[PDB]
Amino acid sequence: ATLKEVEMRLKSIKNIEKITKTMKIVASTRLSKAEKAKISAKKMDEAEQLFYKNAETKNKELIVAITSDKGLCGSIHSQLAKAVRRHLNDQPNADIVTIGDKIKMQLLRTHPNNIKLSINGIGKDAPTFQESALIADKLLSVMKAGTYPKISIFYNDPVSSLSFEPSEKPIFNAKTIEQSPSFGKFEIDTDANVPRDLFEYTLANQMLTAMAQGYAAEISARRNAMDNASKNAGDMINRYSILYNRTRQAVITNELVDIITGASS
Amino acid sequence: KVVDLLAPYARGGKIGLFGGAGVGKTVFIQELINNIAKAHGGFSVFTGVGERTREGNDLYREMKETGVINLEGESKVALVFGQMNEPPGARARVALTGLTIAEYFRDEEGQDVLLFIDNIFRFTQAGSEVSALLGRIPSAVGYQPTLATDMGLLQERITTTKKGSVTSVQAVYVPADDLTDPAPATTFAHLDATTVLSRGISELGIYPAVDPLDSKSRLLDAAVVGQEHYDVASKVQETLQTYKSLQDIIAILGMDELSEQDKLTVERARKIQRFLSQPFAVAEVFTGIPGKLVRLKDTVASFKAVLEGKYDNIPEHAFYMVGGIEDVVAKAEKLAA
Amino acid sequence: KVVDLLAPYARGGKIGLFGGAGVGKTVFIQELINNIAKAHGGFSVFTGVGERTREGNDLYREMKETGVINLEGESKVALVFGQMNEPPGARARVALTGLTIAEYFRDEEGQDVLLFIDNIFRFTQAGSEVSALLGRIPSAVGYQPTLATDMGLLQERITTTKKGSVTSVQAVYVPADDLTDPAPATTFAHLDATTVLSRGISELGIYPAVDPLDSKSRLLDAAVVGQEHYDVASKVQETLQTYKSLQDIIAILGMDELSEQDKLTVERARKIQRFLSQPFAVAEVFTGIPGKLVRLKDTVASFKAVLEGKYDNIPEHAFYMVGGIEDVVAKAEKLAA
Amino acid sequence: VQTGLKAVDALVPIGRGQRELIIGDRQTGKTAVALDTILNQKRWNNGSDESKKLYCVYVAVGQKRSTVAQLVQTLEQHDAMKYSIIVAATASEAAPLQYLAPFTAASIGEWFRDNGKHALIVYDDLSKQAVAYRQLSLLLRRPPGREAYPGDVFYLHSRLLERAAKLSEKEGSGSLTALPVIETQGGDVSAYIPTNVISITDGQIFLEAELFYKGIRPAINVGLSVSRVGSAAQVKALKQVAGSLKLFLAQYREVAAFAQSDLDASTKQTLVRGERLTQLLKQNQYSPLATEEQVPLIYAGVNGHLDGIELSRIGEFESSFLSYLKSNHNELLTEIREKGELSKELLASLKSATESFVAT
Amino acid sequence: VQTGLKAVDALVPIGRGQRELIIGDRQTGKTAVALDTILNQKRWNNGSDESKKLYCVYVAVGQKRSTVAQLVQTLEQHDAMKYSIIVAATASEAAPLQYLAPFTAASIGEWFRDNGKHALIVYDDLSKQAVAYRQLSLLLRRPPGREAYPGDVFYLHSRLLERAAKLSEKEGSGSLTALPVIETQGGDVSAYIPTNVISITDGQIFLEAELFYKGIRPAINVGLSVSRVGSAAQVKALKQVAGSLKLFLAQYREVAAFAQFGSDLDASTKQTLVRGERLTQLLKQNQYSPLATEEQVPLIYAGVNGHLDGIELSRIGEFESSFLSYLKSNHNELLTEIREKGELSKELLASLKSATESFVAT
Amino acid sequence: MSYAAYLNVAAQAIRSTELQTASVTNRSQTDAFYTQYKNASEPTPMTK
Amino acid sequence: LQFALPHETLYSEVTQVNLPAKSGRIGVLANHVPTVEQLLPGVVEVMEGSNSKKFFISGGFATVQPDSQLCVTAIEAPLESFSENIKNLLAEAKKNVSSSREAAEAAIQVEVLENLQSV
Ligand SMILES: Nc1ncnc2c1ncn2[C@@H]1O[C@H](COP(=O)(O)OP(=O)(O)NP(=O)(O)O)[C@@H](O)[C@H]1O
Ligand SMILES: Nc1ncnc2c1ncn2[C@@H]1O[C@H](COP(=O)(O)OP(=O)(O)NP(=O)(O)O)[C@@H](O)[C@H]1O
Ligand SMILES: Nc1ncnc2c1ncn2[C@@H]1O[C@H](COP(=O)(O)OP(=O)(O)NP(=O)(O)O)[C@@H](O)[C@H]1O
Ligand SMILES: Nc1ncnc2c1ncn2[C@@H]1O[C@H](COP(=O)(O)OP(=O)(O)NP(=O)(O)O)[C@@H](O)[C@H]1O
Ligand SMILES: [Mg+2]
Ligand SMILES: [Mg+2]
Ligand SMILES: [Mg+2]
Ligand SMILES: [Mg+2]
Repeated sequence: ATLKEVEMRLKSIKNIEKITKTMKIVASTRLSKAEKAKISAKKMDEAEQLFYKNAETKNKELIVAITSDKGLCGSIHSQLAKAVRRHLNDQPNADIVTIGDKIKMQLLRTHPNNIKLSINGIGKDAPTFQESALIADKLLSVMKAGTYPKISIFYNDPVSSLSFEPSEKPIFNAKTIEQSPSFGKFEIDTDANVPRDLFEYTLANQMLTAMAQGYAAEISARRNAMDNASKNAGDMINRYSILYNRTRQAVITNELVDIITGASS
Repeated sequence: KVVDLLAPYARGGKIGLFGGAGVGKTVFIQELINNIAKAHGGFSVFTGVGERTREGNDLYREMKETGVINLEGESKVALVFGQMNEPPGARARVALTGLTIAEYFRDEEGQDVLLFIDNIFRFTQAGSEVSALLGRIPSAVGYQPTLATDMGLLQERITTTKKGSVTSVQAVYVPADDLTDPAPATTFAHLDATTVLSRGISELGIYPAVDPLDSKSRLLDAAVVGQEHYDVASKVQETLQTYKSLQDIIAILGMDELSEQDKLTVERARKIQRFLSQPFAVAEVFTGIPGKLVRLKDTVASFKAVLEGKYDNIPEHAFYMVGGIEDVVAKAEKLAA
Repeated sequence: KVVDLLAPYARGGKIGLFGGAGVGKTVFIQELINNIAKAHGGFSVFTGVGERTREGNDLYREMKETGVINLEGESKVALVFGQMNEPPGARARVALTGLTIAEYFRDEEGQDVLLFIDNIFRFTQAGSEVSALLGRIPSAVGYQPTLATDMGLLQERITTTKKGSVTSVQAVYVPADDLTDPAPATTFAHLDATTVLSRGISELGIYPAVDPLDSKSRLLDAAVVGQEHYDVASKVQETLQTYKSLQDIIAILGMDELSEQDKLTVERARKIQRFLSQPFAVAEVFTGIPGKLVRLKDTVASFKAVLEGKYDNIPEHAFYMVGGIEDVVAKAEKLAA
Repeated sequence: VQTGLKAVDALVPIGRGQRELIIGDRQTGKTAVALDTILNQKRWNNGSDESKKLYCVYVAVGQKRSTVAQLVQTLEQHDAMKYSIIVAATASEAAPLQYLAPFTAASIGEWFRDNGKHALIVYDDLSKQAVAYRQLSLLLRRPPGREAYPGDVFYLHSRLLERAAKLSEKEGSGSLTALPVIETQGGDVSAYIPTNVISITDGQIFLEAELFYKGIRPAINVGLSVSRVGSAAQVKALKQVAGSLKLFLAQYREVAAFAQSDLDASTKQTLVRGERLTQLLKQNQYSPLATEEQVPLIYAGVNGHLDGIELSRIGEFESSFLSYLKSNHNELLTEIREKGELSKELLASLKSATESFVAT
Repeated sequence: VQTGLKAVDALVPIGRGQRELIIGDRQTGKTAVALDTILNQKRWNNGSDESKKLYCVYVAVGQKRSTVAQLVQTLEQHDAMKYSIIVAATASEAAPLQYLAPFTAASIGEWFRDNGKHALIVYDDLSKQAVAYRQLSLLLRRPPGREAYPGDVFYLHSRLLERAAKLSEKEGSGSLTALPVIETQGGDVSAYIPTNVISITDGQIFLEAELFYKGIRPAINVGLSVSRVGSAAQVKALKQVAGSLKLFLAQYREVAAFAQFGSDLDASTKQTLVRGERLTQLLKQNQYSPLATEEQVPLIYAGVNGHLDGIELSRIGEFESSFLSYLKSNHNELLTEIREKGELSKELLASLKSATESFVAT
Repeated sequence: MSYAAYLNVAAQAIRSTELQTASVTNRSQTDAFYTQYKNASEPTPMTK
Repeated sequence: LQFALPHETLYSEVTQVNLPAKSGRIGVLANHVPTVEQLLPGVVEVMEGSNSKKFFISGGFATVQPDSQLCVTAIEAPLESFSENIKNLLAEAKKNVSSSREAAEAAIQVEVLENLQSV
């Protein structure tokens, strides 16, 4: 509790509070940018999935986990990895592909030989279909996607700004699509692989929507978290400020005494 | 628990309680008198230096009631009192009177003597009170220049010798809550087990408000307590020390930014921490819960189980202010209803 | 490399080496003697003021083996010793003893001298140790009232004049690593060039421990070294200053969250940090690496090159503990093999 | 008092009779600021008009004689000696002399003050004068206080600096301006001496090695530097194109940490001025600028004619602008130098000449 | 001057003639380091080669008597008392005796140095000697220095500590080696006395409480500990396999500080983290167990060349003794060469290389 | 590219100096990487 | 309401939609048969009585609903007020790449490109 220390101690917190307050305001603008891509993706989810509402399609499991590589955003990855283990109880031997490292790191520790593929370099900018297609493609590629009895994507749904929600959604494959109760209503010409395509493109599209929602749920979290960091380092600064003045003060008195005593003699 | 497990006291050794004002050195000592002094048989010498006369009047009531002091019977203890109302000469001395009495019981009548001093700080504070008027140039923090050797003369007398054992507990006061003040700094090197009270820890409502990380004893050695008690100790400390290292990240970022292994340690350390708290019978008029005494073998097992995570699934609160591991499973069932 | 690039020493100048304990002052000063004191046509005095008798021992045995001394022929250096094994009065005057011998060659041999003092802080300290016994009230930080003028009264004799030139290298102990300690804080005003050794630097394995920003020399001015030299030297400084400024954002948000120019500035700053270290000959006992000496033009050219990116591909380790850019290429390949 | 330093003249304007304090840690640039003020007086001291000249008094306290020697050799190299006085109380001289020198030199200044003329006086430095006073007192065994200074160490410096003034018409209207130098230690403005002195002066020019290693020289912390006199002492023309300057650089200090990917065009812009503006206030040593040479650059800056230009070219910009303005617009420059104010016409003149150079 | 302390004999190797500070807070293990050093000399003192022997002088300054007792007992429990001399100025004795002890002691062991032999002086501890030297002066009324100490409290220690030296051949080659101890408060090394001695000695060993409680014992702080003699006083074999360890261990703290960002690691950082963690763990050591060089060497070699890197962290404990057990049993011919020769020849590196791999596959 | 992506090459040949103000120029640059994972240990890295 | 790109969603009431289906162009109308078809890389158009507005597209899916709502989904997309030399210089590099898995992607470009030329 020397003065030298307390000073620099108090500095590096001010310097932290700065960064955290920059973080918060930067997220505010970034959430505005990813707000419009969560309306333009959750609308294309409308036109797409409505066909599925009319021909009610009801579904070696493939779970795809979605987050990012970024920390500093509260329990985004922590509590998504938990709902993924909650569902990974009922099928201990279900394959996972993870998008974003923080989730991979989480599950890698608990179902370490479930995962077969992993993607990275994600939650930096807003996700685009270009990615959403390449991951869908590689899921078809190495992962043998269509040849799976069942596929479900796991993502963080954004309920408000302050709170998000771990969520799940079903992908259905070629066979499920043909076999759906009201498929008969739709005069889709059996003119060559037609349900296949619908699947291959509902895998990219569904995936996108999830990613858009996941990212915009994460940005909210990052914002809120960084926000509290600023409040705390704010309160810490206050404490150390008080401690600083004490030490200063005594440094003056103890220093002075040394002289007074030297002087009386 | 904290002592038994972490910094074991030694028979015929020198024990000291460090702490600032109102952390509980006095109540802690009364718990030690409670346990040891009853089933001890031999002679005790209690010395009130610079404390409250209330406290001394209370201790004289307390003994006549347990029967340690029997006005009409025999008696196991002796009372010497130079209390905080006394002039600095009185208080600069009264402890030497206590000591002389104990030294007789040790050397002449070859006895096991229990010797409680409270508070030994008040002897060195008195030394400074007079020192300038004695014409002396002061020393750092305005203490008598003789503070070390005047303590060495007194402390070096409170001792076991080839003619008789003495166990002594001394209450150490800590000016301004500063441990590096030259009075307590110099004390430490005179003790065999040192157990410190943190103000902060008491403000957590943890009692005894010991510092699990600052308390020491020469007796925590495998050659004495044995590999397991030795290891249950270290591992407990690593856990607590880690919690301590993270106090900053958790203060700003909170828990969500910790990794997985880190996260566990904290929840575990916070349990170990609460479990180190123990209801004291003497302090009953402050908890409300009738006090508990755990045993050494009892404590070690209990903690070992927690460190093997055999209780992770129990709300942190269960570990707070109860006896041994049995009491944890009890309170947790009570609350889970 | 770092001196001649950033804070170049002035012939006739005065040159202090600031450094807390064991950051490499004495080694540095010996590396200087190893180089300067051969190529020097004239005479040299070395003053040992309150250092380690054994350091002195080494020097006397090095001088013989470097040839600088020759006990059966011609010698180029005088040795004046007053180490810490000696009482304040002695430690307080032996600087002037040495300094006088220098003076005599300056003024009466009308020629070039090199005056080596290690360590000049002990002149001030020794002054300190008797001050009170001479009955003076202590000044601040318990230094004597005469600190300023006493240092003045010595330092001002160590000086190039019309009759001849002295060039002095004085190691300056910086107590408690505190530069604002009245003693060193005073010495700054006395020197033409200041080489500041830093614990932070040395802890990185970066020897010599020179702080590239806090080091200064009056001669770093275009008028003295040319524009290009001055521009390189300024840019190297801007680089490292930026890299220093960004170490907040690197800790907190990684290296990830950076502008591309920045990412490169950091890449270049790190490469540069290393190219400022260098194996001393003297310090072979420490690196087992052969002493490398670099020519001033070679310094500037290589830093120039580094700065314009004509080396962005080479790995960080290739710049560490090597001589000129030759050695960067040599190592780059030797390691990639 | 026109110092020639863009940053100082524009943002921390000094008046005659004022007491502006130069303050910073060692090796930040304190002497350089003073010395450029001194070097900049040739503009008038070589002229005829008395009321417009300014005589220099440099009080050297406890400096290495070789330093002083070189400070001499530097003013003679700029023909500034002819109107300067050096009172020298070097490192090695008896403490009384170091204690006395500033009062000694004070009385030298007042000669000019009392005689209807104007001097300016640089105290380099007061830190070391206080150290000297201390030596005397302790030895005389006068009783010590904070840091072992005598009670009247304040009274020491108050006496000194209160002597500086702008005298009234009845007194010949002469003046004495004060540039005390104060040396902080690790930046400590609470340090005993800096406290006293800061509370005597009319403001501070504040230096920082941080800004210095960044390459911003003069290394003036703008946010920390104030001149309590301020507005009242500024070439009306420079004050005309710079009421905006403290404004812009204030907001640039507040959005600074945003220099690290997704910023909105408003706070993007703020970072665009700031860098250029800061660049514009760098100034090599010994080259102080004439007012009529400052106001164009500060004009093109503030009114956004540099936002287009890249940040490295702001160097060669100034050189080429001014030499062009000299050849092709020497008349506007002349009006500024003579009128000291800017016509509604002169503002369109400069504007046009700028837009022409910026286009070219 | 082989201490048999892994951390010390690889990181801050101490030499016959050098002065080496042991500094840290109270209850950190300062005395323990000094003690474990003394105990070790058994290796050579029960021999007959007078010039390999190291006689110990332990100066007790301001210690309580029983604590000096508790200590001579342990020396005897280890048959270590036959080559030591304790000099005691306990807590209760006169300030003058306390102040004097180190000087008187320095002379007792100066006898050894002057007479062709090597002593080892442990000053436990100077902080108290200065407390007492302060006491003479304040009472003699000499006016005080900083923190009421006398003006030349530095001179006090400087003249003692300079008395340690390694004499020349002409003078009998005798050495005297000093391990002063110094107690800080609150980790502050910038307080008066520590500062004084820190700059007087040829390096320090910093012990730290934080390190201790998280399981590094000796709680040496590599970051801050130095021996300024350096490798000059290391055994050649130890030197050879300790190439760069101390710098590496620094880089390790580096990457472990960046780990706190908890942002994903690459194969380079995870790599050095795995090794640094195991190296850290490999230097932990129980009190009272100094190790022979040839026990140390193969351990260090196994760690450095990364044969330990695929082994559980809790199990490195058992690795150590299980390894040594096997090396004694089988490749004893190496262990005895390392010892006799002190230098790993190229083939000996081979045998050792083979020998380690062999065992790591259980 | 694919079918999944068919209309992301038909939209990225049909991407390639107008609308590309941020929006589309960035819709075209994706910075993803995949890596296959085997018995804990990986396989190798490659751009998406 | 129902005609979406992932970045930009477009339309809402309709009197006639023309689409470039899997097998040749088709036209949905006021009441039409519920159908799904892959949407080939070609032009499209909306109607609001007598209102002509044609877009290009990348391809995707159309889905006429039983409830009668038509849903059209594509990736990228005004007519000639959107996409000559921009096309030309690209067509060059396109054909070049074909002669090269990598050149297979260029095959996709030739057909998509050749189509756009007609507009
Ligand atoms: N073990 C405990 N259990 C419950 N309360 C405690 C305990 N120890 C201390 N306290 C509380 O803290 C207060 C002070 O305890 P006390 O034993 O008087 O401490 P002390 O440190 O000896 N104070 P003082 O003697 O005036 O410097 C009491 O009133 C108790 O309520
Ligand atoms: N504007 C500038 N441009 C370039 N160099 C400068 C400038 N100002 C100062 N310097 C240089 O920076 C160094 C510090 O300037 P200086 O005037 O010595 O500050 P100072 O406070 O007087 N240092 P000191 O008083 O000796 O502790 C000098 O060596 C100058 O050459
Ligand atoms: N390697 C070790 N392993 C376990 N315990 C150790 C080790 N080294 C020291 N200790 C213990 O830590 C306790 C205090 O150690 P010690 O060697 O006295 O340090 P210290 O700085 O001399 N303390 P002190 O001088 O009394 O303030 C002793 O009980 C030792 O048993
Ligand atoms: N160039 C270098 N290379 C490697 N190690 C160095 C170098 N310079 C210094 N050191 C290390 O630092 C230690 C101290 O060097 P030294 O020059 O004695 O420091 P110092 O600051 O002069 N000590 P002091 O005179 O008390 O202030 C040595 O033992 C070396 O290990
Ligand atoms: Mg009490
Ligand atoms: Mg040295
Ligand atoms: Mg200056
Ligand atoms: Mg000890």
